[PDB]
Amino acid sequence: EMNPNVNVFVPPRDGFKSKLICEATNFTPKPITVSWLKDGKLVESGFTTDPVTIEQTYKVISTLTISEIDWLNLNVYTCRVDHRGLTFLKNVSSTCA
Amino acid sequence: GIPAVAEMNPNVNVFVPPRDGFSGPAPRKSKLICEATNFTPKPITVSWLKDGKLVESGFTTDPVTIETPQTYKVISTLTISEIDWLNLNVYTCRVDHRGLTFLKNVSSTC
Repeated sequence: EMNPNVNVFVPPRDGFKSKLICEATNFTPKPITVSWLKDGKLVESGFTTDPVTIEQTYKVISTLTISEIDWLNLNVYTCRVDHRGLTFLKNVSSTCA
Repeated sequence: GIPAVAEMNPNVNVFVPPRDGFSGPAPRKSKLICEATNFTPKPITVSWLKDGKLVESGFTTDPVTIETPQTYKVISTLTISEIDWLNLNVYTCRVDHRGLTFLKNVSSTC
């Protein structure tokens, strides 16, 4: 068993709606889930998760639509990944504040 | 062959590591993700530049995929070094579509 790396990629330092992209990589076996939180609260809509692909290990990406003003206002976003009975949380926010 | 019915330019966006986005043993690495969207016809080329120089390794461009005039999307992922990122190197996703070039540039600076 290999648990995923969980990384989130964010809009540029010098500005943009846009997306947060959560990637879970280097995992096996296949079953995995991805969800999102915003300021610690469940996100109910506005994200899509792509088909899992082979990189044997696998990769999946999920994309959350976000607004620029919420990003600049230092809202904290979390990608939640579940794999093999573990839960992983990766938090991100705007660097330029 | 079946002809494409429309001509639409790509939108190009790049996604970057957050400030705590570098991992693994030193020297640490991360990634940039380029996405080109909303284009047709399907053929497209993605290239990466670092300070204007073509990057010839360390990236993977996924197959172009479908997203009413059908449009397409492509994702490319470049491995980057923390040292280069913090040295303020400028990275460019260069997208060529139907003879036109569209760039998106990023760096670590605020």
